[PDB]
Amino acid sequence: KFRVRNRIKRTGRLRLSVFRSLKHIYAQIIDDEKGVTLVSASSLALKLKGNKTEVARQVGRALAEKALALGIKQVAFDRGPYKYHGRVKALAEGAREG
Amino acid sequence: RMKYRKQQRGRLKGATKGGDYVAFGDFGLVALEPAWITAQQIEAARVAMVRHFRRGGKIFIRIFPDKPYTKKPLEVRMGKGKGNVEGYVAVVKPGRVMFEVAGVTEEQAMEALRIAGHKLPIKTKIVRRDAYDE
Amino acid sequence: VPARIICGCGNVIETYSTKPEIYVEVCSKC
Amino acid sequence: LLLECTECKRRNYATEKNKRNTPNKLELRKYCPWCRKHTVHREV
Amino acid sequence: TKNGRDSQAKRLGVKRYEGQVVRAGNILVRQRGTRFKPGKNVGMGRDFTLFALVDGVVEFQDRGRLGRYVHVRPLA
Amino acid sequence: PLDLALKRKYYEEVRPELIRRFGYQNVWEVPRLEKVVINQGLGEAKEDARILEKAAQELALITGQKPAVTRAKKSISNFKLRKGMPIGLRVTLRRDRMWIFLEKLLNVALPRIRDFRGLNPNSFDGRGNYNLGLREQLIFPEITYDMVDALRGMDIAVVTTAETDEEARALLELLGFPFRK
RNA sequence: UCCCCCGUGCCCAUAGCGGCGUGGAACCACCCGUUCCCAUUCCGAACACGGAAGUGAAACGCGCCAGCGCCGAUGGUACUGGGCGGGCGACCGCCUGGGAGAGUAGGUCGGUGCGGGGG
RNA sequence: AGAGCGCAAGGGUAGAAGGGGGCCUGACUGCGAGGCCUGCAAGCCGAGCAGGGGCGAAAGCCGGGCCUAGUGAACCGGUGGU
RNA sequence: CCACCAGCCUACCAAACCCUGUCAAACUCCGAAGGGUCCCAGGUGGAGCCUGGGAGUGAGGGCGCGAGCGAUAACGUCCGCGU
RNA sequence: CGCGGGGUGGAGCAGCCUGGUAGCUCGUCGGGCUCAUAACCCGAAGGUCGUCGGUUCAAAUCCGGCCCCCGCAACCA
Ligand SMILES: [Mg+2]
Ligand SMILES: [Mg+2]
Ligand SMILES: [Mg+2]
Ligand SMILES: [Mg+2]
Ligand SMILES: [Mg+2]
Ligand SMILES: [Mg+2]
Ligand SMILES: [Mg+2]
Ligand SMILES: [Mg+2]
Ligand SMILES: [Mg+2]
Ligand SMILES: [Mg+2]
Ligand SMILES: [Mg+2]
Ligand SMILES: [Mg+2]
Ligand SMILES: [Mg+2]
Ligand SMILES: [Mg+2]
Ligand SMILES: [Mg+2]
Ligand SMILES: [Mg+2]
Ligand SMILES: [Mg+2]
Ligand SMILES: [Mg+2]
Ligand SMILES: [Mg+2]
Ligand SMILES: [Mg+2]
Ligand SMILES: [Mg+2]
Ligand SMILES: [Mg+2]
Ligand SMILES: [Mg+2]
Ligand SMILES: [Mg+2]
Ligand SMILES: [Mg+2]
Ligand SMILES: [Mg+2]
Ligand SMILES: [Mg+2]
Ligand SMILES: [Mg+2]
Ligand SMILES: [Mg+2]
Ligand SMILES: [Mg+2]
Ligand SMILES: [Mg+2]
Ligand SMILES: [Mg+2]
Ligand SMILES: [Mg+2]
Ligand SMILES: [Mg+2]
Ligand SMILES: [Mg+2]
Ligand SMILES: [Mg+2]
Ligand SMILES: [Mg+2]
Ligand SMILES: [Mg+2]
Ligand SMILES: [Mg+2]
Ligand SMILES: [Mg+2]
Ligand SMILES: [Mg+2]
Ligand SMILES: [Mg+2]
Ligand SMILES: [Mg+2]
Ligand SMILES: [Mg+2]
Ligand SMILES: [Mg+2]
Ligand SMILES: [Mg+2]
Ligand SMILES: [Mg+2]
Ligand SMILES: [Mg+2]
Ligand SMILES: [Mg+2]
Ligand SMILES: [Mg+2]
Ligand SMILES: [Mg+2]
Ligand SMILES: [Mg+2]
Ligand SMILES: [Mg+2]
Ligand SMILES: [Mg+2]
Ligand SMILES: [Mg+2]
Ligand SMILES: [Mg+2]
Ligand SMILES: [Mg+2]
Ligand SMILES: [Mg+2]
Ligand SMILES: [Mg+2]
Ligand SMILES: [Mg+2]
Ligand SMILES: [Mg+2]
Ligand SMILES: [Mg+2]
Ligand SMILES: [Mg+2]
Ligand SMILES: [Mg+2]
Ligand SMILES: [Mg+2]
Ligand SMILES: [Mg+2]
Ligand SMILES: [Mg+2]
Ligand SMILES: [Mg+2]
Ligand SMILES: [Mg+2]
Ligand SMILES: [Mg+2]
Ligand SMILES: [Mg+2]
Ligand SMILES: [Mg+2]
Ligand SMILES: [Mg+2]
Ligand SMILES: [Mg+2]
Ligand SMILES: [Mg+2]
Ligand SMILES: [Mg+2]
Ligand SMILES: [Mg+2]
Ligand SMILES: [Mg+2]
Ligand SMILES: [Mg+2]
Ligand SMILES: [Mg+2]
Ligand SMILES: [Mg+2]
Ligand SMILES: [Mg+2]
Ligand SMILES: [Mg+2]
Ligand SMILES: [Mg+2]
Ligand SMILES: [Mg+2]
Ligand SMILES: [Mg+2]
Ligand SMILES: [Mg+2]
Ligand SMILES: [Mg+2]
Repeated sequence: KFRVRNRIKRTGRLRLSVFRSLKHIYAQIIDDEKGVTLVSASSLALKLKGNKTEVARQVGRALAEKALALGIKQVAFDRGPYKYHGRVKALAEGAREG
Repeated sequence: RMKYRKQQRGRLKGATKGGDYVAFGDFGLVALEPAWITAQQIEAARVAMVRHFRRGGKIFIRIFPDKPYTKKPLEVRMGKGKGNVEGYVAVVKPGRVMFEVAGVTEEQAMEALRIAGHKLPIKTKIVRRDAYDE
Repeated sequence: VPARIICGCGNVIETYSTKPEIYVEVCSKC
Repeated sequence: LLLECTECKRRNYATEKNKRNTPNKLELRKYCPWCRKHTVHREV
Repeated sequence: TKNGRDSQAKRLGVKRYEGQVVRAGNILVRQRGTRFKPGKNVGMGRDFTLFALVDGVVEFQDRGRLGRYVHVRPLA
Repeated sequence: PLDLALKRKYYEEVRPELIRRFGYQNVWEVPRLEKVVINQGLGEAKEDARILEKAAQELALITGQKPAVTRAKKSISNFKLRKGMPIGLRVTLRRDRMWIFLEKLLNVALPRIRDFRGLNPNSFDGRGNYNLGLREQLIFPEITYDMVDALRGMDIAVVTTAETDEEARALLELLGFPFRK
C-alpha cells in the first residue's frame, strides 16, 4: 500500500515523509538517490502541546523555518499510508504556510 | 498417453545421460549402441523374458517410448508424415540400463536377459549389481 | 429505542429494538 | 458504426467511432476546435 | 497440411548496451513486456519501449526481486 | 446505548469464570465476542429483486443494521448464475448491536423454535468460532405472521478471540448457548 | 565514540516460514469514546477525529533454536572457441584454451546508510 | 501468484496493468528534439514547446484501451468547410 | 453380508499426495563454450569512410559442421557458419 | 489417399447455419368398438444425439483427431 511513495519517488525530489502516530506527528525532507534527511520537524520530540490537528499545523511551520534556512522548496509531499485529511492535511497546510 | 502430435527427429549425440546404474532388481541389461527402440521391440523382449521363466520373478523396464515415429505412405513429398506406422520409440544412448530382473537364480536371469538382447537391434551387456550406489 | 418483551410466562424482558410491543409466547425461562 | 463530430454554432469535424445498437443512442463528448476553444460536439 | 504460417519478425531486444553514449530521446530497449524496468533518466512508451531522457551513458542495474533496470548517467 | 443485560453477563460473571478453567496471565488472553455476521442464501429469489427488498427490511428489523447485498462471483448456468446479477444478503453486526441481538436470539429466538432441542456442539471449526442455521426467520421478536410472504431462513456466524475452540465451547455456554451436548 | 527505540532508504531469502523467550520508563501498538472533520455497496473492521484508564494478549521490536525454505564449495565430469587423428555409418579418440548442471562438505534465522527521541 | 488482465499465443504483471468508487472526455488542436526498424515506400517509440482543458491538496498524470493482429499506395468519384 | 444403511476383506482399475527411476523442438530452478555491441590500444592494408561514372549477378555445386523434411535412404531436398 | 455430405427414441426423417427447451410419421404399450382380428377412437412410454478431446456460465448445435456410411475424382505421356 506504499504505492504512494513509489509514485512520488519517480517525480522531482525532496520527499516530505510524514509518519504519524496515535499521539505523535513527524516529518522529514529526504533527498533520496542517497538516502539522507535534510530537515526533521518532529512533534513529540520538539515539545508541542496537545490538540493534534492544531498541533500538526504548528510542526508544519517548524519545517518551513528549518527548510528555507537551508534553501528548499520542492513541496513533494509523501502522504504515507495515511489519507490526506486529518493531522496530515494540517501538517501539510501548515508546512505550506511558507 | 497425451503429449501433442508428432515430433522432430533430433540426433543421438554422445551417450552423456546415455548411462546409468541398476536401481531395481539384481541383474540388468544395458545398451551399448545408440538407437531408437520400438515398442514392438521392448515388448517382444519383455514377453520373451517372462515366457522363458514362467510364473518367475519380476521384471522392470526403465526405457519408455514417448517419441512418435513418422512415415510417409509410399509417395512423394507433401506435408509432414502421417507417421506412427511404427508408432512410438524410446531414445537409447549407449550405457543406459533398460531391463531389470529379480527373484531368480543367476543362470535363470543370465538367460532371460541373454534373450531380450536378441530381440533388440543393438549390442548389449548384462550386469551384476556391482556395488555402486547412492 | 427500548422495548418490553412480554414472554408467554412472566419474565417481561427489556432491551432495544423497533416496536416496543412484543407478544412473545414462551421463552428461555420455560 | 463510423462517425465524425460536428461543432455547435459552427460546422467543425473530427475523427470518431460510435457503436450504434449497444448503449449509445446520443453522443456529444467534448473536443477542442481550432477556432474558438472548447465546445460540445453532436453526433451527426 | 494447414500449417504454413507465421508472423513478421519484430527485431526487439536491447538496443543500447551499457557504457554506450546516447543522445536524449533515442531508444534503449524494445520489449514484449517489462523485461527491463525504466529507472533514472529513462522513460517508457505504450509498447513498453525504454528511451533515454537526456544525453549521457547507459548502465544496467539488477535489483533481484524488483527486476532489472536501465539507467542513463548524464554528463555535459 | 452502551449498556444491556448480556453485555454485563460477560463481565460481572462470565469473564472471571473463564479465568477459573484456564487462568489467563493477561487480561486480553481471555476470549471475547467481537463479530456477529448474518447471511441469507437467496439464490432462490435471484430472479427478480422483487422478492428481496422484503427479506432485506425484515433482516434489518431483527438486527437493527441496514443489510448489504452480496453479488455472485462466478457464473453457473447449472442453476441460472452469471456475473453478479445474483444475490445474497450479509450484515456484520458488532459493538452493542451484537449484544442486543444475541440477547434476543438466546433468550427468545431459540426457545420459540419449532421443536428445539439444543445447538449442535460439533459446529466448532477448529479455531474458536460457531455457526448454525435457521429454517425460519419468524422465530424472531418483531416479526409478525401476516408480514412474512415467504419463509426464508438463514445462518449466523459468531467470532471469538479464542484460539482453540475448546475454550470457545465454554465462553458460549456461559453466555447462554443451550448446547445439545 | 556506546546502548534502546521511531521514521526512512540501500542489497534482494544467508533478510523467509515456523517453534521458545524477552521488552512498555521512552517510543509503538492495541486500547476509551464516536460530539466535531471524515468514513461503511452493512458495521468506527477499515478510513477519521477527540483522547484518559488498562495492557504488552494481538501487532511490531530484540534474542535464541537448523524441522521446512534459502544460500552452497572443493574435486571430477558433460559440453565446447581453436587445432588434429581413426571407421559403412548411427559414431568415436587426442592436443590446446574455456568449463557447467546435478550431487557431496558446509553456511544462514541477516548485514548497513541518513535524520530524530531517549540513559 | 498457479487468478485476473475483452478475444490466439507469448512476454509482462498484485510495489497493478487486476476488482470497486467520485468527478470526468486528453478516443484534444498546432507541432516534434532524438531514435527503432528499413532496398523503396511504409510501420513503430518519443521527451518537450504553445493553445485551451480534465482529475488531484499537491508532486503530477491524460495526444484512448498491459503489449504485440483487427488491414489497403495511387488513381477516379461523394459529402462538409475556408 | 444385506438391506433402515451400515461393516470388513480386496495378489482388480485408479485421482491427489510421497519415495525410487526417467522423457520433452513448441517444458526450464539452472546454464557453458561462444557470439553481439560499445570504450581504450595494436593494426598503412589492392584496409576503411563520403560524393559520383560504369557494371555484371539475381539457375549455383560439392565438402565440413549445426537443424527441418525424408526412411538417423538418395550425387535427395531446405536453411545456418565456413570453405 | 483427394475434395463434399452424413451418423438424432425400434424404422425413416426434422432440429445444428443463428448454442439454452430435441420435433414429425410409423411401430411398441395400456384402454376402448367387434362374436373375434384389422381398420378406427382414447392414453402412455421410449433417444449415450457415432467416438475421443477442445471452447463456453452452458454443446445435438462451435473447433479438432478417429471409426463408419454416401457421392464425386483418380487425368497427360
Ligand atoms: Mg511393468
Ligand atoms: Mg511426382
Ligand atoms: Mg486427414
Ligand atoms: Mg465494424
Ligand atoms: Mg460491425
Ligand atoms: Mg513457416
Ligand atoms: Mg516460412
Ligand atoms: Mg523476470
Ligand atoms: Mg506517453
Ligand atoms: Mg556514551
Ligand atoms: Mg508448540
Ligand atoms: Mg483506548
Ligand atoms: Mg453524529
Ligand atoms: Mg472539529
Ligand atoms: Mg468538510
Ligand atoms: Mg486523531
Ligand atoms: Mg504471553
Ligand atoms: Mg507474529
Ligand atoms: Mg540457547
Ligand atoms: Mg539447514
Ligand atoms: Mg537437512
Ligand atoms: Mg568445478
Ligand atoms: Mg563406417
Ligand atoms: Mg559414424
Ligand atoms: Mg578451466
Ligand atoms: Mg555445481
Ligand atoms: Mg531464517
Ligand atoms: Mg547492516
Ligand atoms: Mg505459476
Ligand atoms: Mg499468467
Ligand atoms: Mg485472463
Ligand atoms: Mg485479456
Ligand atoms: Mg502470459
Ligand atoms: Mg515490484
Ligand atoms: Mg478498474
Ligand atoms: Mg484501478
Ligand atoms: Mg465506475
Ligand atoms: Mg524539439
Ligand atoms: Mg524523427
Ligand atoms: Mg525507410
Ligand atoms: Mg527504389
Ligand atoms: Mg508528451
Ligand atoms: Mg499549457
Ligand atoms: Mg505524455
Ligand atoms: Mg482493455
Ligand atoms: Mg493505460
Ligand atoms: Mg484500464
Ligand atoms: Mg512486441
Ligand atoms: Mg490508373
Ligand atoms: Mg453404502
Ligand atoms: Mg453411503
Ligand atoms: Mg473397510
Ligand atoms: Mg530444450
Ligand atoms: Mg518457449
Ligand atoms: Mg560448460
Ligand atoms: Mg566479441
Ligand atoms: Mg566483448
Ligand atoms: Mg609502407
Ligand atoms: Mg581489391
Ligand atoms: Mg577492394
Ligand atoms: Mg572511417
Ligand atoms: Mg559506384
Ligand atoms: Mg541489373
Ligand atoms: Mg528472379
Ligand atoms: Mg539451382
Ligand atoms: Mg555451400
Ligand atoms: Mg561426417
Ligand atoms: Mg571429423
Ligand atoms: Mg522438403
Ligand atoms: Mg540422427
Ligand atoms: Mg547426402
Ligand atoms: Mg438409429
Ligand atoms: Mg435456435
Ligand atoms: Mg430464429
Ligand atoms: Mg403411434
Ligand atoms: Mg394397443
Ligand atoms: Mg384408450
Ligand atoms: Mg387420458
Ligand atoms: Mg402406458
Ligand atoms: Mg456431437
Ligand atoms: Mg452403416
Ligand atoms: Mg454399408
Ligand atoms: Mg468416379
Ligand atoms: Mg483429373
Ligand atoms: Mg491417367
Ligand atoms: Mg490431359
Ligand atoms: Mg487431353
Ligand atoms: Mg496437350
